[PDB]
Amino acid sequence: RLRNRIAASKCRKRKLERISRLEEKVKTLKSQNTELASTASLLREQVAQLKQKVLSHV
Amino acid sequence: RNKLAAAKCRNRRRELTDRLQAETDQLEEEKAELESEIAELQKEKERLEFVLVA
Ligand code: NA
Repeated sequence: RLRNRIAASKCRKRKLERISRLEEKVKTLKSQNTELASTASLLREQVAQLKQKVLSHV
Repeated sequence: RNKLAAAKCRNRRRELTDRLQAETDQLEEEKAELESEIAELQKEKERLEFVLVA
């Protein structure tokens, strides 16, 4: 009846290590997404300004 | 054997892991779209800049 107590603790520890693995994943992905979407915005802005520069020349 | 032990381990209390996994996937797809858009837009910037120098 102890083979189950050490097996229930081995399982709970495995999920915790699993969760903290995901939460950091989710944490890192959001910060890369904020930096990408920040980068996309800047390019859209530059692409609009270049297009305007062309149309203003004929 | 004890496959039932490990299978039962993974089966109970999984809304958390599945909710985390779902959100993890969604972020990897969003991260894919943002990267394709940056690629698309950079081609534009290359393309447009090339017209100015003429
Ligand atoms: Na990034």
